[PDB]
Amino acid sequence: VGRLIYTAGGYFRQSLSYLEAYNPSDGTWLRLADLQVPRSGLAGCVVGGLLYAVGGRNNSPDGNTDSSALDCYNPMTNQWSPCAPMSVPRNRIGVGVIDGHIYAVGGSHGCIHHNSVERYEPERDEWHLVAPMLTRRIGVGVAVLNRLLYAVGGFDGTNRLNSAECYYPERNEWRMITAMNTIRSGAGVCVLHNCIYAAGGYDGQDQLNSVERYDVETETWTFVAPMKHRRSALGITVHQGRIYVLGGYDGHTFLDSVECYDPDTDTWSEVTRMTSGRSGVGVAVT
Amino acid sequence: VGRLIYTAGGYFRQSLSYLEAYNPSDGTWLRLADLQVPRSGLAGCVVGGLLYAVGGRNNSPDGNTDSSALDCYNPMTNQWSPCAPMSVPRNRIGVGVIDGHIYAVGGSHGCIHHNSVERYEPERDEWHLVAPMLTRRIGVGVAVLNRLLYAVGGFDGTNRLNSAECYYPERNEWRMITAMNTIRSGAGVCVLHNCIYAAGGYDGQDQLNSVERYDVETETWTFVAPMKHRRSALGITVHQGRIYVLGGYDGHTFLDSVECYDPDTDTWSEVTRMTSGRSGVGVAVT
Repeated sequence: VGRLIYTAGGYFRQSLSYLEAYNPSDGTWLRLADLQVPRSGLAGCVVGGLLYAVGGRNNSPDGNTDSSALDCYNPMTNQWSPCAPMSVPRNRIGVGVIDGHIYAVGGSHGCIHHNSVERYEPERDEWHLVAPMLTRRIGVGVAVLNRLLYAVGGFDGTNRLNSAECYYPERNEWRMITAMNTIRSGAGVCVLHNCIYAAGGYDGQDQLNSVERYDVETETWTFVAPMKHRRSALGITVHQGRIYVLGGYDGHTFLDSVECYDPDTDTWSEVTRMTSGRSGVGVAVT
Repeated sequence: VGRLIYTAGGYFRQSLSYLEAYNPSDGTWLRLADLQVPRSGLAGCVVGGLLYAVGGRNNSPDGNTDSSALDCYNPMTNQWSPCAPMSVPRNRIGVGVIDGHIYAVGGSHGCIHHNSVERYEPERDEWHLVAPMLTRRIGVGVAVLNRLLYAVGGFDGTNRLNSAECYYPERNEWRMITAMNTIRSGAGVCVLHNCIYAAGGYDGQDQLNSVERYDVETETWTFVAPMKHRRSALGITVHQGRIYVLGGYDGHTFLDSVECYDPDTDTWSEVTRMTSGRSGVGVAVT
């Protein structure tokens, strides 16, 4: 029907404030109401055609705080609103949406590497705490598939993970699943058809440009065609059958490169730049 | 006796190694030997007509490291020398000198918010740990007065302080003192004719331009006339009965504005610019 990519916040040597929109029907960008406090390394999602930005961290030379903020944006009124904040602050969080609920997983606070999980019921503006995961994970990708939630990669605070776990909402329990082929902390995670894609991230020595997917039928991680640029902590989303990756860090420079992946051709192609180079940005589509 | 203001390092885009001298006898700047290793959020002080630069943090894209460095500078050879390093790294340290000895207080190291305190005897090139403070403080100003030490403002890692404590060297113990009117983390702190000045810093919502002083006889904090620019993490010193504030961050730009305060008139007035905008800089006079 025709929709917009939203990219909210980011980090370009400090926490950014920009809420920006992209339209690939005309390859143009939009500027929208900025964030009512700069956050970096949060996560975005859309619930009931409203956009939510969760957690993250405000980094500035003027000190640096972790955020338990949950702030909804309305593209119909171009206004942010604060919503009930989470139980704890989560920097380098991941989120998933199930059944019109917001699941927030892991991420940092102070030195404490979280492993807890909480559900926000939008209809009641309430955080309700759920079953913690089997590993502590910060900088963790999350995908929702078949009404299940997939926590992938991440960092436990002592070494960089290559593990994955699966949460059964109906049962409220966690299980480990097939570990990945490569260590990946702060990679980009999402669903395409019946596969869990995981692009980029950090391993401990280098930035990554390799991608792999997971098929729940075949319980296996298969390597796919790499991205043109190596990138850690990047935005990622899907629209009309393609993966769009926004920004990230290449071990030197913060990218403005947005790359697109057509699964039909299994080829990557740069589709735009962004208005400024940035990392740690949370992303969504409506 | 001819006397110079020194500014050692700072932070603009990365940690600088600039050692620079202002001369208010001729409103001129002098360029001197660079810092061995680029540091920011350090502290300067002069002991026996030698300058010491203490702690801080090297920030760059390559990584960010904290420093436990003590490096002495000698204007008579224009040479740095590494001196015995402290026990732990302290970023956003404060230092005080008592009886020709160097007190290093609080400051950060990774997530660890220090509240230890250590004395360096230059006569032996020796660090000795002393009685820790009652709160953990990073980005804390220090004032030496009546052969006591006043740790003021700062950040404990959960909330921005507006509190202060007083260390009795002869007794080796701490006591709280009357809190300030305004929350201040990384303000400028100094002694001038009794009074304990605290200009600028961060509170948690805004950069500050308000100044307040303390009289040890009267144990009260009274507000004085504000600065022209709002500034956090700035250099501060005295020369011939005036407060000079170097640089800082205004929420947007790193300032090059150096402002002077005449206590006789209780008014602020810009006295120069600096050769580059910067924050987190440590300062001394000799």
